[PDB]
Amino acid sequence: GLGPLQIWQTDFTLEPRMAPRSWLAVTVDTASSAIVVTQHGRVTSVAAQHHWATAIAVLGRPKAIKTDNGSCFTSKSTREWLARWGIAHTTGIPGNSQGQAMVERANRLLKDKIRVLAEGDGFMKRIPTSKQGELLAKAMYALNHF
Amino acid sequence: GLGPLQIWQTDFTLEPRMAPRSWLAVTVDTASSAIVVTQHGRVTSVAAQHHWATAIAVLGRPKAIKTDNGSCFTSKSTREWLARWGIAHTTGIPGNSQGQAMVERANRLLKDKIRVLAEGDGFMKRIPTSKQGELLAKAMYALNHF
Repeated sequence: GLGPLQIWQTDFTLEPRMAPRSWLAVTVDTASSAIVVTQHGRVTSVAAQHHWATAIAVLGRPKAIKTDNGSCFTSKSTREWLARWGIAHTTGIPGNSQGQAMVERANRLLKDKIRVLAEGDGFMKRIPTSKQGELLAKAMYALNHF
Repeated sequence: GLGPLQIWQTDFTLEPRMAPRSWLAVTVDTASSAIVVTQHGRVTSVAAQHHWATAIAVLGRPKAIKTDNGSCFTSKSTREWLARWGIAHTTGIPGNSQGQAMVERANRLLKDKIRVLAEGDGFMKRIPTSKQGELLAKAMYALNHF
């Protein structure tokens, strides 16, 4: 077809309202603008692979994934994981000055939606650990479906 | 449009290879045949709402959901959760003799795929707790995407 190329942009971003699993892994599929987000306790190579396992289940396997040069994305372990799946990986140009403003915008929209929803439910600070999962799933829903 | 009506079928099914969170909540969206599955430690009203929160995030909100009369689906708590989302709910006819063979077939396909994938990875009995999540996401992927 002449349709979009299946390229994802992935990034992690800190959200203290979701502590203790405050690191949010966010993937924007650039062909559809669909967002996938998962929560993690630490920013490591394995949290990035667990996030991509879930995004693959939800959006299918991409042709390539663009990330920055965080070490969780360029370690040995993460390059071998992406090679086992046959997914090409680029961190773009060095000083590329971000060829990944989609996931950057997605991160701000996501944090804002989480703040609005949680305050609507009366949580002005950290969201109680047991309510976190349904709220994060409600923020993902709101940003993806109309 | 003249397209399918957005109706889901949901059910729980036991999978000891995924112990201790061996209860699998599985939703088949009947318009697309897409499957959503999440893992749980117990079969309760809250595990059913946590599962539907995730399926809503992944497939959008449905118009109705068909389930059997398990108590986790007909309790007060679960009917109020579905009423907060504005999702209609039916358990079909009493002696309906299952107007939900889609999710029933989906359950068998799912368990078979989990067995094949895990044995391909050398796990002939229970899958090690730390490998469970990526394998369940790999089974979901295999049943949804081509």
